[PDB]
Amino acid sequence: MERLADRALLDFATPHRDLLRPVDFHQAMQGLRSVLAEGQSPELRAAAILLEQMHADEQLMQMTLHLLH
Amino acid sequence: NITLTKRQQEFLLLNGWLQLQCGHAERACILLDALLTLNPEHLAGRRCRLVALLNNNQGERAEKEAQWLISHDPLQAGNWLCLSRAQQLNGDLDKARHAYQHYLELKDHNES
Repeated sequence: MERLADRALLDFATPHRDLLRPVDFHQAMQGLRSVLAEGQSPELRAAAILLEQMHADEQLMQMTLHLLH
Repeated sequence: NITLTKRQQEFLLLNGWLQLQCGHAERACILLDALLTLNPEHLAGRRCRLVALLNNNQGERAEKEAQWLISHDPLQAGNWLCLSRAQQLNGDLDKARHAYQHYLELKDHNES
């Protein structure tokens, strides 16, 4: 069954140890963008640009939640 | 140089894992490429990116990543399931069958 091999791949990719930050996601994201912003390689630049756009999209979500009272 | 703390490394691995669950295989590879650039020895990051490469239709790259984990971690059965899925995307169904057979042998040998 292919369904069993698909879940086995998802379990294989699931890392152990969620177990370090208790509702500290905003500060951990700010510190992550700061360390990656000083990178030069395209792997560090692409990840920095990716996290910057995620932070910009977060501002649209807060404006939508603000209009929802 | 540019170092990442163990808490920051696992937080970057968590973000790559959350993108993989949301069907964002491309974003998962980009985040985990940065993790494995600063820390190429991160074993959990390679397993997560390997599955992200499989879901991104990059079988030619996931094959070399699956063969990498076999040489550095030969006691994991999941490495052969990824190689079976990688070689299956490369059009090598004969090689993918042997990799899946080796996966069933290690998976059964670890359970009793």
